[PDB]
Amino acid sequence: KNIDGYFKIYSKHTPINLVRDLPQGFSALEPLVDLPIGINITRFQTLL
Amino acid sequence: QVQLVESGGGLMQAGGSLRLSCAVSGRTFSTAAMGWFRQAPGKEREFVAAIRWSGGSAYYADSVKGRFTISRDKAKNTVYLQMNSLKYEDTAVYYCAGFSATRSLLSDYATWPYDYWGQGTQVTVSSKHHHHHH
Amino acid sequence: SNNLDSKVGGNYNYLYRLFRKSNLKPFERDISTEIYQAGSTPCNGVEGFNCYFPLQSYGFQPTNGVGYQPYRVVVLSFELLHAPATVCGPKKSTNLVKNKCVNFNFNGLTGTGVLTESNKKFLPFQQFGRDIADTTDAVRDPQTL
Ligand SMILES: *[C@@H]1O[C@H](CO)[C@@H](O)[C@H](O)[C@H]1NC(C)=O
Repeated sequence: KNIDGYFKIYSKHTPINLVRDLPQGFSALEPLVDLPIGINITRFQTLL
Repeated sequence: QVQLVESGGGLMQAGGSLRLSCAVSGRTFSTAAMGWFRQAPGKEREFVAAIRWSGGSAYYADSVKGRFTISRDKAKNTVYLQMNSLKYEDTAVYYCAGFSATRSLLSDYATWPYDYWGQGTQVTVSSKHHHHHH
Repeated sequence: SNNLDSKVGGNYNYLYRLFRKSNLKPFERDISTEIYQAGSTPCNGVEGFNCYFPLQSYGFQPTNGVGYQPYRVVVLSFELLHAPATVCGPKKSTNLVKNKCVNFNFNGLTGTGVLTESNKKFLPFQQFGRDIADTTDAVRDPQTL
């Protein structure tokens, strides 16, 4: 999320046993990074 | 340390064409403007044309509108005056100007005192009217 | 800054925006040079009637009125993020005392209390806890984690 030009990144790694879709359940994402960029973002893409 | 140097002046018959050039060294006139002025011998300096450096919009004195064209090449840091449909009365010393002032309104460059000028280049228009009567 | 930003004949290097389609948002920066459409006729980047350049120069001469003389301005904004405070004052730090009523200051967070070894489990990012009363109930020492 990008708020007031601060790019906040939260994440969580979990073990799973499923090939179909998102596991049902509940888990919280702890913050990892806060970048003071001030960069306007409206689009993104993934890299594999 | 900036310099305006004109070239392209000369003798032409009425109805013909001349292109003046003014080469700028030392600086750019980014958001501001360049101009052309002329002075006929014993006559007061006259505004001819102005161009905004960034956008290339032009402003012309009524006496030249539709006959003269002002253009500029940013890469060569040169302004040009294309003098079409030359008339006896266009005879004058022509000098390029720089304005360090960015004015919001292009028309202000008709009256604004310039901070930079080149040497001048003489334009002489020949006629078949024989104006100089003794 | 009359001594620096003004010169004989007028310094026009300093500009201001004279027209805009709307007011700026706080700490918004507009550097666009788009021709301002004052009227109903599209300008298409061409100046003329109701088509004006949005910027204009300042007339800074040494002889100008103090009102019209150049002034250099610095605006300091102070920011407290979801992050440690890294900009601190020159105020010297002191030794830490436990199990006593003390006047404590952690990174400007002031209070009075008894500081004790906690059994709380702060996350690597968590700086200070709070009570139901929105009062500080536990801290992380800035010098010792
Ligand atoms: C500075 O703080 C760090 C906390 O990671 C600590 O390990 C280190 O001993 C401190 N050094 C001094 C000079 O106080």
